[PDB]
Amino acid sequence: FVNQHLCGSHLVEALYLVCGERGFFYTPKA
Amino acid sequence: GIVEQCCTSICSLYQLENYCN
Ligand SMILES: Cc1cccc(O)c1
Repeated sequence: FVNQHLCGSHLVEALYLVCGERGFFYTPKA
Repeated sequence: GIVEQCCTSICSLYQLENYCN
């Protein structure tokens, strides 16, 4: 499950650029 | 489900804005 692991690394990075000054919370679930 | 939503199929910047604060 290195695959989801690889994928959330790129997702938090897209989130960092999309949320900007607002932030985001990163839940690997829900 | 961020993962299930975005790791199984590609997410657009626009769906991505929803996990912002
Ligand atoms: C922008 C981005 C990063 C990683 C996975 C995706 O579905 C979308």
